[PDB]
Amino acid sequence: GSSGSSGTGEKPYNCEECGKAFIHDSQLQEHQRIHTGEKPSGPSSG
Ligand SMILES: [Zn+2]
Repeated sequence: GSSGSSGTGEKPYNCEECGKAFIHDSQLQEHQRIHTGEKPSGPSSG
């Protein structure tokens, strides 16, 4: 698993709750909201 060896795979933002990268803040924030609330039935893994 290269795990980011060479290429284009980086973002100034990232979710330390699920593992989703974001190019901008507004984007990430608009997502982190899903965690603050009551997570659905599925992503309840890690
Ligand atoms: Zn997340």
